Amino acid sequence: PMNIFEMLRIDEGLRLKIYKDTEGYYTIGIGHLLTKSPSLNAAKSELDKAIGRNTNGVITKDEAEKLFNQDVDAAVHGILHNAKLKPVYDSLDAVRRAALINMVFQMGETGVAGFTNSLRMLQQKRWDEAAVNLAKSRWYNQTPNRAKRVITTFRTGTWDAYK
Amino acid sequence: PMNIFEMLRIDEGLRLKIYKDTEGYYTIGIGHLLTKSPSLNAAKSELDKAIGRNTNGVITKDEAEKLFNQDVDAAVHGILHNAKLKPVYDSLDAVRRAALINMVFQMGETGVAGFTNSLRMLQQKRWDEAAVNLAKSRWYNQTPNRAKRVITTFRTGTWDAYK
Ligand SMILES: [Cu+2]
Repeated sequence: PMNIFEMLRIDEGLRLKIYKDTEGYYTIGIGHLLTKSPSLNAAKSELDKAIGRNTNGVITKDEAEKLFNQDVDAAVHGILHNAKLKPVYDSLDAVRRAALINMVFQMGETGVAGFTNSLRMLQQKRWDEAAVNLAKSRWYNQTPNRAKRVITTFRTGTWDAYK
Repeated sequence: PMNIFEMLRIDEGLRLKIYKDTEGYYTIGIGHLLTKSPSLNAAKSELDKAIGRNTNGVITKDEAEKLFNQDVDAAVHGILHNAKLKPVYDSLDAVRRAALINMVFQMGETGVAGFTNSLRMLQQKRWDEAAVNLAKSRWYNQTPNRAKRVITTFRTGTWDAYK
């Protein structure tokens, strides 16, 4: 069925070969930034560290999956030790928790924490209201396809936007 | 619509009023231990500090999910800081991760960590072997129905045991 992995797989892609994101940054797997450096070798260097193997620049689904888990773990962990985020997160239902995790995964804990108002409405289950507000963000402006999916997940509490 | 929440709801129940678990400790929601004390007052008091109101020992589904989310947070967080658990955790696909969480929710991080040989089989993705091994545990012997569900989840990587 549906889960944070399938959801993020859809939003971030899944690639077994190093590629440039939309800032030209080297990335692999499911939206995993290797480095800002423009050097391809620095990128494979960081890759080999992360995977534990001389990969040249290609990995396996399994390696991409393990990588992904470590990244999600880091998003979740960041939510748990952030006192702005943990209470909204825990107030949420299972489907909407995945939405929040998505945001932290994309822009990081500190950033998602910057959404003070939306976070309130969400914790207060002001669903429609939250969706409207989030839509005005710079986040939506920069990645509207992805944002509307996340946003609509917040409104409905279903996986409708990924099915 | 299947997730860790639906999974543990089934395994542990979802109760909206305080009740005694096996061992007669006061409990609510999804196997949420309130207090070991024999006073129903003490149980209500703890309950009111957790939810944010005077409940009289009755909560809503949302509220019970809030509580469930806090217990789940604790399980994963515990896994994240456990050298014996995190690497197996990260080797697992999402469905299988919920199975591991399930186990930690039931018996505790330290307990699950005891399954040294079964975890290794899990990590190495030796599913049939892991399943065969886990069945020979005391856990299986004590709660064979729930355990077989969890075990079958590890064996297949699907939700079929809960449908
Ligand atoms: Cu921690």
